[PDB]
Amino acid sequence: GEYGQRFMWLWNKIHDPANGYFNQDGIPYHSVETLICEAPDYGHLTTSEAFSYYVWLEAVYGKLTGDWSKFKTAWDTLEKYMIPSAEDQPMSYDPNKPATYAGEWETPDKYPSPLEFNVPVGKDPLHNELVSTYGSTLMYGMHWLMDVDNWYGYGKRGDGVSRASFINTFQRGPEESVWETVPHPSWEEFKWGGPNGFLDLFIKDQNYSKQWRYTDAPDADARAIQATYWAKVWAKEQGKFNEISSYVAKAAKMGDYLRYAMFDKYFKPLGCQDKNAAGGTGYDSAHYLLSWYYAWGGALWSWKIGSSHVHFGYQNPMAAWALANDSDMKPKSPNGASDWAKSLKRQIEFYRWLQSAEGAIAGGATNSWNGRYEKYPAGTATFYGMAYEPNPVYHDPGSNTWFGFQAWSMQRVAEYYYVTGDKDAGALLEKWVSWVKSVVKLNSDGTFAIPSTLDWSGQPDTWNGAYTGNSNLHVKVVDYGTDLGITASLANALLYYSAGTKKYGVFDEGAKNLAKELLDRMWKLYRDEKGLSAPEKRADYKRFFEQEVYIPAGWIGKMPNGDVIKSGVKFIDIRSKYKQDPDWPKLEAAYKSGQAPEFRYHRFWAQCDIAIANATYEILF
Ligand SMILES: [Ca+2]
Repeated sequence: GEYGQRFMWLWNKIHDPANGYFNQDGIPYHSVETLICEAPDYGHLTTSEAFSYYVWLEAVYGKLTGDWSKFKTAWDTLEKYMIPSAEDQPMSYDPNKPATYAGEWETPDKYPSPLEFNVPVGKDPLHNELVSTYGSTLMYGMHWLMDVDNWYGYGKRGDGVSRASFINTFQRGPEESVWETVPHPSWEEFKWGGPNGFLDLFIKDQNYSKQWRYTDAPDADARAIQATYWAKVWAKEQGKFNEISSYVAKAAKMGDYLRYAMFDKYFKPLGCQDKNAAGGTGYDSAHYLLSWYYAWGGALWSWKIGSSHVHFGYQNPMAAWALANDSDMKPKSPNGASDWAKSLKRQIEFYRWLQSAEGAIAGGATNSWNGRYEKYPAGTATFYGMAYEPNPVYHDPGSNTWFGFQAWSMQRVAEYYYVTGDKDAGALLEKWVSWVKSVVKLNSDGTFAIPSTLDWSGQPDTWNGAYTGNSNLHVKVVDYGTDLGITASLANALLYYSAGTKKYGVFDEGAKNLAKELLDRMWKLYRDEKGLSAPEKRADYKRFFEQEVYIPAGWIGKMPNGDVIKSGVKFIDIRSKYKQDPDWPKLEAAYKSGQAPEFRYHRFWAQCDIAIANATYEILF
C-alpha cells in the first residue's frame, strides 16, 4: 500500500547505518547532527522521548509487516540502556518520610537550595504495594537523558569511559534554560566537579554523600506504553501476540511504576497552599495526572519525589485507558489499573479545563505556587485545588509558548477518542481541530506553515467538572514555521480524529484532507538524503557564546575533559569539545556576521513522527 510505501522509505533511511541515527549499541541519538541544543544540549545525547518514539516506529513497522523482531529489539535496547539496572540503583526507603523538602527559586543564582527539615513531607502510598507486587525494590522507568557516546566523559557509574552514560542537567528552577546548566553525572562519586561533586550546586546541606539520582519524563514512558498497546492490538490481529507477550508485560510494569508521576512533589495534599501544612496520608496528594516528573535519589538512605507541576503536553489518555481497561496491559499491582482509570478521567477534565475560548489547550497547573507551596494570588483559577499556570515548570522559553505540545498531546487524545468514542474527548477534539484548521497555512505554491510560537492571555474558569467555554482564556499565534516532526504529529492527530468521527458521528473529511495535504506537501518539498528536513533559523544560538552559567563565588571544579568550572564561565567554556564540531566555524561565522545560523536537522523523533503519520494514513484509510 502507498502511504505505507512512504513509511518503508523513511523507515530504512532511519535504519541505514550510512545515515547514522543510532550508535554502535543501537541506541538512537537525539539527532544525526551533533551541533544542536534545545532540550538536550548536544545531538548525540539522547532522551527517554527518543527511545519511546523508537518503540513506536517499530510497533508500526511490525503492523505493516508481520515482523515483530524490530519491535522486540527496540524494547531490548531500551530496557538494557535507558532503564537503570540493579547496579545503577542500589538502596532502605521510608514511605512516611520519602524525602526532605527543598524549595524552588525564581533564578539559578538563588541555588543551591537549602533543605528545610521542619517542612512536613507526606506519605508515599505506592511503595509497599509495588514491593509486594514485584519482589524487587528496583524502579522500572526510563531516566530522561543519556550521554550515549560518552561525550561529556562521566562514563558508567563513574568510570569516565563507558558509553550509555546517565547524566542530568536541569536542576535550578524555572529560569534555568538549556543554556544555563552544569551537566553532571546521575551517579555521583565526587570524581568531578568540586569536593562534593556537583551536589552542592543544587542542594544546601551540612554534609554530602556519594549517591545516585534519576529523573523520569512521564510523557516518554507513557508513549512507550501507548506504543506497546498498538503493538499488542496489532500482533493479536495477526495471531502473533504470544511472540510479544513479555513485552506487553514490560509496558504494564512500567505503567505500574509510572503512577509516581501522579503525586505532588512532597506528597503534600492538593490545595494545601502552605509549606508548613501536614503531609498527605495517601491519595490526597495524588493529582492523578502525568506530572513533569518523578525522581528517585539513593545513597551509594533513599528518596522518592513526584512533581507538583503539570503540563497538558505531558498527558496521555490512550496510555491511561490502555492500562486501565485492556486486560492484556493490566498492571499486576492490586490498585494499578484502578489508579489509571482515575488518571484517565482527570486528564480529560484537565484538557477540557485548559481549552482556550479559541480551542488551543493552555499550559497547566501547580500544587506548589513558586515551587514553595505559597498562597495563590487573589482570583487565580483552579483545578482540584491546583493553580492555573500558563507556562508550567519552565519559563525560558515559556513551556507552552511551543506549538509542538498541541500536536503531541492532542494526538494521544485523538487516539483515545478513536478507540473509545468518549464524548468529552470528542467535544474537546472538535473545538481543537476547528482551531487547527483556522491557523494552519496551506500556501498556493504548495508550501505550508504551522504555528511555532504561541502566547497566552487570561485564565480558565475554575473547574467544577463541566465545560464552560473558558471565554477569558485566549491563545495568540506569534509566528509560523515548518517543523516537520510537529507538522506530521498534527497530521497524525487529525487522522485519528477524522477516523473516530467517521466511526462515531459526522465524518470530518476536512480534517483528513488537511492532514493529507500536510503529509503530501511535506513529502514533495523537504525530502533529502538522510530522511526529511527543512531549513531552520536558530538566532538563539548566540547563547553558546554569550550565556553566563551561574556558579557560586568560591566554587571551583573541573569537567572530565579538564574544562574549569567557576564564576563567570560561559556555556561553551564548560563544553570546549564543541570547538571540534564540524559545524563550529559555520556557527562562529554567523554569530559574528550578526545573523541567525541555519540548519537542516534530522531529529530522530521528528523522522519517527513523519514515518508514523504517513503510516497512520494507510492504517486508517
Ligand atoms: Ca534563564
